[PDB]
Amino acid sequence: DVTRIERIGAHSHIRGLGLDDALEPRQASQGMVGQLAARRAAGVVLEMIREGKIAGRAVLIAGQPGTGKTAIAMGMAQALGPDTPFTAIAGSEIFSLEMSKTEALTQAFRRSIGVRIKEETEIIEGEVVEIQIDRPASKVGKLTLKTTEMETIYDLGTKMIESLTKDKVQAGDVITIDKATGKISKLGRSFTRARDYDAMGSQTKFVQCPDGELQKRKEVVHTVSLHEIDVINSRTQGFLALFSGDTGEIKSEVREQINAKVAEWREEGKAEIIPGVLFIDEVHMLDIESFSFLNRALESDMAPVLIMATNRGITRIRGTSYQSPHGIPIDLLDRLLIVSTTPYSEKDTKQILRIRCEEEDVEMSEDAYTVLTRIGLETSLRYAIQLITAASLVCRKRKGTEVQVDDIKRVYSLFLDESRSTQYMKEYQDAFLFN
Amino acid sequence: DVTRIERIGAHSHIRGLGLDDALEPRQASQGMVGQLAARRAAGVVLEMIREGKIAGRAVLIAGQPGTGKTAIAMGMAQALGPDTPFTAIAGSEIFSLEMSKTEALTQAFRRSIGVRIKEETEIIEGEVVEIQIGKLTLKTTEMETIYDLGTKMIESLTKDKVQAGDVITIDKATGKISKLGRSQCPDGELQKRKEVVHTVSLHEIDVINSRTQGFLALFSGDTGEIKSEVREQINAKVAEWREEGKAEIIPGVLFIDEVHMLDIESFSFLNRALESDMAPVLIMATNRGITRIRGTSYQSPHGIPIDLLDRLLIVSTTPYSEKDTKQILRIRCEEEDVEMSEDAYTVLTRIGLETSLRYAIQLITAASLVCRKRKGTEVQVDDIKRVYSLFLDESRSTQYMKEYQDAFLFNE
Amino acid sequence: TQRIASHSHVKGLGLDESGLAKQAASGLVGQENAREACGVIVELIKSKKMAGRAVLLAGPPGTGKTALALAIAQELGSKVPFCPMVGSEVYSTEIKKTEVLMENFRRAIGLRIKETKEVYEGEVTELTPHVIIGLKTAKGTKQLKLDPSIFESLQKERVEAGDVIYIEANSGAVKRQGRCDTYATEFDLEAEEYVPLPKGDVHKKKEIIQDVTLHDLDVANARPQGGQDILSMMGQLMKPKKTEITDKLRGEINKVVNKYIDQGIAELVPGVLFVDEVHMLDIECFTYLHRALESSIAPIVIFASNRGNCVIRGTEDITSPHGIPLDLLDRVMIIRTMLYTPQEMKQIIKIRAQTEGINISEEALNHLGEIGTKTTLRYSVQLLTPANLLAKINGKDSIEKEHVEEISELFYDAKSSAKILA
Amino acid sequence: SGAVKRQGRCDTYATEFDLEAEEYVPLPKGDVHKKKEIIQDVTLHDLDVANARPQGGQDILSMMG
Amino acid sequence: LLAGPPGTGKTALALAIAQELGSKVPFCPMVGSEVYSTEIKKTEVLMENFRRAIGLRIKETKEVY
Amino acid sequence: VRLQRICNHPGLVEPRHPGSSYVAGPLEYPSASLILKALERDFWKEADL
Ligand SMILES: Nc1ncnc2c1ncn2[C@@H]1O[C@H](COP(=O)(O)OP(=O)(O)O)[C@@H](O)[C@H]1O
Ligand SMILES: Nc1ncnc2c1ncn2[C@@H]1O[C@H](COP(=O)(O)OP(=O)(O)O)[C@@H](O)[C@H]1O
Ligand SMILES: Nc1ncnc2c1ncn2[C@@H]1O[C@H](COP(=O)(O)OP(=O)(O)O)[C@@H](O)[C@H]1O
Ligand SMILES: Nc1ncnc2c1ncn2[C@@H]1O[C@H](COP(=O)(O)OP(=O)(O)O)[C@@H](O)[C@H]1O
Ligand SMILES: [Mg+2]
Ligand SMILES: [Mg+2]
Ligand SMILES: [Mg+2]
Ligand SMILES: [Mg+2]
Repeated sequence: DVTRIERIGAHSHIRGLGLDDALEPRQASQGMVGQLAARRAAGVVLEMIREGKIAGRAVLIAGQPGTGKTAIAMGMAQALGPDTPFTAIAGSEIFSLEMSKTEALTQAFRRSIGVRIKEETEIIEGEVVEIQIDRPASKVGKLTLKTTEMETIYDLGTKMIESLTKDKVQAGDVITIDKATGKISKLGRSFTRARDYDAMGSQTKFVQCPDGELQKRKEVVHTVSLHEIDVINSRTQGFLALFSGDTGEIKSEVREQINAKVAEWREEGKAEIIPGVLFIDEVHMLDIESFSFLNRALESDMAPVLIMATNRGITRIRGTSYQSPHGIPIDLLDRLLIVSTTPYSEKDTKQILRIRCEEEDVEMSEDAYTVLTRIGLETSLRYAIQLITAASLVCRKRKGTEVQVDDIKRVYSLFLDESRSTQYMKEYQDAFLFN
Repeated sequence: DVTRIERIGAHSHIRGLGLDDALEPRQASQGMVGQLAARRAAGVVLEMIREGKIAGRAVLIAGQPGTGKTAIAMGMAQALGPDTPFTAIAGSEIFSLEMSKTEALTQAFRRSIGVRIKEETEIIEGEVVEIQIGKLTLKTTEMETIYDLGTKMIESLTKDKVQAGDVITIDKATGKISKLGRSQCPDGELQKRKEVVHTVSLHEIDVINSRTQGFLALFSGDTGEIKSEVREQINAKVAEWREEGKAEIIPGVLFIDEVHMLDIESFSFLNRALESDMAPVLIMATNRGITRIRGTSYQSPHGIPIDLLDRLLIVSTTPYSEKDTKQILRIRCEEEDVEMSEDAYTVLTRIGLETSLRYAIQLITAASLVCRKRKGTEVQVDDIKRVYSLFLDESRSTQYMKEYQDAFLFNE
Repeated sequence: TQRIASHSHVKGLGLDESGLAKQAASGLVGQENAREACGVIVELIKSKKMAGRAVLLAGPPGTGKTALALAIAQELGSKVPFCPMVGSEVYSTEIKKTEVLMENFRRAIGLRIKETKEVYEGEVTELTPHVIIGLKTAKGTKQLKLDPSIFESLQKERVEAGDVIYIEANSGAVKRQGRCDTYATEFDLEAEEYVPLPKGDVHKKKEIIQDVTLHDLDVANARPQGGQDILSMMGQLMKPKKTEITDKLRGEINKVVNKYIDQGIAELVPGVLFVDEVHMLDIECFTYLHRALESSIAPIVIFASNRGNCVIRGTEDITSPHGIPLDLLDRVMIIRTMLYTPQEMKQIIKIRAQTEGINISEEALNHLGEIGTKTTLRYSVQLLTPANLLAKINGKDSIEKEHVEEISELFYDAKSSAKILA
Repeated sequence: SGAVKRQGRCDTYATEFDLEAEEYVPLPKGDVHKKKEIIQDVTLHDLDVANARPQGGQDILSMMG
Repeated sequence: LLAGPPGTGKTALALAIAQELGSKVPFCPMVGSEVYSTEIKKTEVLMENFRRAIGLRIKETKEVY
Repeated sequence: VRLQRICNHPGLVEPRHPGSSYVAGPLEYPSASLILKALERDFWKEADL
């Protein structure tokens, strides 16, 4: 209904890899159509990621354009969930003016490794039933909290009094006090302020009374990536650079110190490593220096699972004059497994068009489905996908309910594909610049 | 005294040029062997440097790899007095991301010219007897004196707690008090006049006066393109010091090893830089024959344009003979405390002539290690053969790379 | 269990007492000549006599160059510095290539400094404004006079009477860690954290050994963080950035370290710099390395290269046997790594399976070896964990031949993909 | 300009204390009021860089500059 | 433009002109490779050197007490 | 007794010391007084610019 930040994108129909318990892909599940071998391989790679025991495993998704490489990557991301980090970058993102390409690749790798910290905290949680603060003009005070099970009266220190005054704690507030540091958080009110007070123009909903003991031993889980730790420890004001991205080349000594203390935190009970995935789409934009760094970088124990995609065949490696498969050096190709995607058939294309129509909420006739499948096979899958939306708009303009063949023919005539546009460009080539 | 910071490097055995007072080179002296003509020329250049009258003299050492050009330069550095500056940089070091190439060459030039300043100061060092706040009583093992304290001196003694029995030294002109312990009491005079002599390079002056706390840029780098006005004003002030007698100029040496890495812009800058009266003596080394100048398509006799080659005198280094190679091996063995049999010396000399001198020098240490493993005392032929089997030279490595060319990457 | 990396099985070189390589020991298989040469190199590093000696591991990809380098690192131990680096890391955006090389050279020189740490700890009693503060412990109470900088540090910590503070007078750092446990019962609820009184003396001197590189001293003196003064504090606000450390600073650090070694309060431990992809450096870096390796301070440097006769980066048409110009090949000893025979491949695959916790049958192992005879050793190894996952899914606790076949059908190698593309 | 510079203590007071951290400068020789016509050569670039960035300012931003 | 083979006195002639002008007349020497500053554009380096070659003799009577 | 100490708490035998930085003294850098007197021109040669 309401227009959210996230709208219907090119992969909004992808919900996962669509596999069973035996990692045997279904024909049409979780938005996936076809690509049985590629999806089975993606499932095996996802299991390898979730086991987390093996570091620096690289998988390259290679196939023709429009065969579903980014779709498979997004399916892996969806089936991985938010708990496990999944950093997706374009290969052109590493070329930065703020840092070297190798620093960018390090930050991308370290962003794909979560550190799940655990700590125990003493938490007081209850309804303020009475608060008294007396000050000269040291401060003294008395606070009583209730939690249905008990009612305890507390004698307040000066620092707790200052915190309570700053938070403006009033009776009828459901508050939380962290005994480790005195931070005071208000969960909500339990009943209205006095009606006799003017202004105070609010009738907010009242949260239910806490239950159990007032003070509990609560375990809390905080997850940070290695890159966040690095940036925080890089300088006194490092945390500001986590958002602005003004991170220079972080000293390698700091990174070694962090790797060592993280190893200690995992030998102790303080933290757990959550190794994730770095997905470098269009990896052929990387140059020889970046591939050469990736060679050594995957040999680190803190390296994540690297997924790559490219449609280039035997092409020239950027920054060199040598041609290699996928635009990747043979030294890195040796360090990875290649997964190949196959071109779709009529049935797979029709099912993809159906799923895209369902996600775009476009009702379309079966004859329209047939003509659009023929167009997609002739021209491209993405072109037919975009004609879905254009034909929906043209049908709604005419006050129609179902996209018919006339709408598809209309939008086909209105919007050209690469081939017809190229033919018309050649027919008028003298009008274009530099022939 | 074990495992000092300075260890045995490639040019550790070189302690000088090994020349007589007539600059006649001895066959083996101060670690040097052969290169008689080039060592004589290096000695003439060294005398030029020591005189320091002529500015902007450039010398190029040219020869095949391994013919002792860097060795000659290191010998000239060692023979040259430590007071006189000797800046040694590689040609690739001028490609800075913090300054232009011409700025880096300017700073290197100015680092090679030293300003020697002598000044007297009065130093008070003694044992404190009584302090009243003001009056101060100091004594030595031979004399005792009481001083009347000033307001600033009272403040200085109050900030740094000084009590009876402490041994302290005070700078009379500045009041700088530092406590060195409590009581051996100093023996001689309480108040002494000391001359102190500092040699400060022109670059240190420039950077120190570039900005507030500019001396920090002499250590961390961070020196931008220093303004030309500051450099001109400093050059004039230094000339004024030389005229007034407050300072003396100590011209030094800038050594640019493998200068062929410089580009045409750097060479063009060097063409005019050597024409100033504060230009030092420039020494360069290069193994390149007729080859392309970086940044241009033009080939030049040493990768250096003929404009600069016309401003410099060229010193050629010959190949070594069998005797010189054997003597160099002996001196390296003495430097590394390695004992070898005579047959081992012959085999290593043959290897050095056949493959390379540096390969033989490395095999010295390899054979010493292999001998130490087998509980030996002197390196034998068997150890030289073992290390020759374990370690390859460029020729043999290339031949094996050709044998398995199909397995290597981008082989052509 | 710790995560398994590509070189996790490598525990050393597996040399006998006479320095000869055993056929299969310490995770390494074959490469006897290269292991023996790396043995002599390890002995050279342990001797601490020679500075700047360089060695080049040259051989086809997958032939153990990085594994040999890490075996050297293991044989040396954690005491000896080992700085792994890649040639492509020298292309910094902040500092010049030669500064990166020099900083890596200085990182590989270690220094164990015994430093006397004097610590004042206790519960604060008085904070009279130089300041005469008092500290109280389980033993007794002392009155101390401190510099106003320490007082400003106390104010930064907001120390109040009754708090437990830790003062390292050497570095002028004060850490307020809590209020004394005696006061812990005064209020039913307070925002502060209580800690027990210290059990030792107020003023304690402890002797500690600190391991730092020369590079640590260089960077500390270049960008000082210990000034605790107005101008230095204003400088610390500035964005941190690598700086081109001058030779003057490094010489001063050299003199200081020589004085430390002479006093006996420090020991210098030369280590190793390992540059994996040396062919990624350009001619400027090689020219700098000429001078750098000839220095009396330089560490032992190990190089790896898998290039044939290829073009040197930064030149036009100059080709060299490994991508390294002939002038630098003259300064290094070269160790050759040879291709693995199928039996060595089978042994390496078995070792990798045993390191990954994977059980494999003899027939499956033979099929994986055959796969490794084609393709590459790395590919054959990389099929182990997918195949074990499929085994677990199929309810088997060991890889069988069918799982290997299925994984080889799911995942293609570089040669197969090239054939498909061509 | 009204600028005042304290160029040390008069040398007549050099014996007021035996140990003071002060710089004694001799009493000026000429008259109290001194006139001198002078010339200075500057370049336009010097004026450009003088006006490029504030100097001598007591404000905190000028001190940071 | 002083043109001719190397070592024909082009720089010597420029310095002879500088000597004939005198110290009062500004004479800014620069080499073509000095325009490649890493801090400012080449046109800025050239403009700076243009401004350096223009002098301004400023005449004043200093009065000091 | 040593084993009983270890069984009670490892800090009885090997306590966790607080890790701290090495602190070096400043690199004192000598120079001549004249070096700072550079760029100081006589006031009889400076105009009211
Ligand atoms: N198997 C599939 N199931 C569902 N949608 C797919 C499938 N393959 C491709 N698509 C969709 O078709 C379009 C093809 O683009 P993409 O998957 O990025 O191809 P590639 O990454 O190979 O160029 C995308 O909108 C994608 O979501
Ligand atoms: N005349 C000589 N006397 C003693 N040692 C020499 C002599 N010439 C060269 N060497 C040594 O041989 C090695 C190679 O010489 P070097 O000067 O490095 O050659 P390059 O000119 O290529 O730099 C160095 O260890 C050097 O000290
Ligand atoms: N001799 C060996 N014994 C055991 N494992 C090896 C051996 N050589 C290489 N490996 C392993 O096989 C893989 C290949 O890496 P490696 O050969 O070291 O790469 P490169 O030598 O090309 O840098 C790594 O997992 C490495 O640990
Ligand atoms: N006309 C001349 N009279 C006297 N000496 C000269 C003359 N021309 C050149 N020289 C000397 O020869 C050197 C080379 O001349 P130079 O001016 O450098 O020529 P260019 O600048 O054209 O290369 C000068 O440094 C100077 O010492
Ligand atoms: Mg895609
Ligand atoms: Mg040399
Ligand atoms: Mg490698
Ligand atoms: Mg000229």
